[PDB]
Amino acid sequence: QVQLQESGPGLVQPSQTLTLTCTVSGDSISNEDYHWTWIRQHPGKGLEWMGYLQYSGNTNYNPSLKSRMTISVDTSKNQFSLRLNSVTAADTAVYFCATSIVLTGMSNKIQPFDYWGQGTLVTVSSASTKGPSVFPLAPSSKSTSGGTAALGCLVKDYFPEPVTVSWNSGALTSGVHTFPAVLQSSGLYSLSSVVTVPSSSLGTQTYICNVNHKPSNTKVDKRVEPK
Amino acid sequence: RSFIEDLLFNK
Amino acid sequence: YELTQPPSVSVSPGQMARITCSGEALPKKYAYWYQQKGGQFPVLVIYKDTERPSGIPERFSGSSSGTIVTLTISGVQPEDEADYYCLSADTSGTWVFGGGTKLTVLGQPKAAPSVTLFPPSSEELQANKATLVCLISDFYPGAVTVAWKADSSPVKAGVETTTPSKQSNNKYAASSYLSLTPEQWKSHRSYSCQVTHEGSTVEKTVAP
Repeated sequence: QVQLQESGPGLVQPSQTLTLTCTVSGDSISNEDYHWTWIRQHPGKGLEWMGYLQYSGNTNYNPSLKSRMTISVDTSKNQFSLRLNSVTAADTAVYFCATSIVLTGMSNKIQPFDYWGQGTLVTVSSASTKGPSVFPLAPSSKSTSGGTAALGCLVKDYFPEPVTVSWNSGALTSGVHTFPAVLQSSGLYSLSSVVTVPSSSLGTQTYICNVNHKPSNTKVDKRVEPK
Repeated sequence: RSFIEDLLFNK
Repeated sequence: YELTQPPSVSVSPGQMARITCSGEALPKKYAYWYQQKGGQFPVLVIYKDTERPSGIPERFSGSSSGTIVTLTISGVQPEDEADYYCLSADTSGTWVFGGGTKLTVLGQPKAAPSVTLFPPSSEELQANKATLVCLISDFYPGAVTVAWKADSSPVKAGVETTTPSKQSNNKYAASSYLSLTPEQWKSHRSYSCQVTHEGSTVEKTVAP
């Protein structure tokens, strides 16, 4: 059992080289049992296997990508990496790192992918990054319904996707309402995040939305205080 | 000897 | 080498779902069936044409008829609503995903939208901007109509509305934003967002 984490999401310009890493925890990247794998999925489309690499140098690449891609290993950091040349809008996708394990002497293998990351969104665009403006959606008597009140954060005018929002550094999970982002006519995204909390907690409990926009290397912790 | 494609796919 | 699946299978709860996958090398290459929900990494539900992994519900089964393999879900549940992908390989050793099949479980229990309308924040007005945020959650099915009014008059200028999408609770959510100048916000008596879902309308109103 290994844990795999892709590098952060963000922008790459058309005709440039996409580069991603996957950091492996729990075992050594140099072990030959592991077939270090990359998989991608363009938003709204299907899954595409890109290939795998073993530390010996053995490779198996998707034939349509084999002259554009390289998988490599960095032993010092216990990482493997993806390099994709001359990218276009066709290469916009969520990229997942994964691995497949063959043990010496096994005769029955069930899982094509034994362990996997949860993917990272690479946007191929010539547009420029923009960090979000974050505004509080304050709880009032107009956002309170009976025992429970709604409050939130407005994450305004950012590019590209994705943005993640937590509340009180992840400690508050109950009542967190997730919403898709809107794509505005200007090319920028906005999203909202709302948590419903007990109305009686508003005077004493501090509420903070933790906004992460990794493509711009921006994080915002916004205090949301009652009106 | 079986490689990963033998183990997974070859019938 | 291409593994061909039907683009969509629309089925009401309780009916039997069958998803095929055809490829000329399947008589010699095992197939694997994957379930994907919410753009996450897919989960194996059937391996080697017919076998069921541990922890997978017994209602999932798989069969093989040479060039065509079939994933079958008896007693289809709302949770089984997902995208399904077959995985196999060509004779050269390239691993190949099928095109994917969207399993839609139509006819789930209806749910009325919860609507909350937020006015522009003081921080945003002090920054010389104004956005009204109409949030819509926990509704089913996913078709919804959103309209805005300034006082009692309809307004469409400055309105952006998301396409609704299912959230973690298997219910749909949506947002509509109305951008104004601070003086346009302060000059009107009120603004409203009207949310129509399955013929009935919910309207929330705010005032400066």
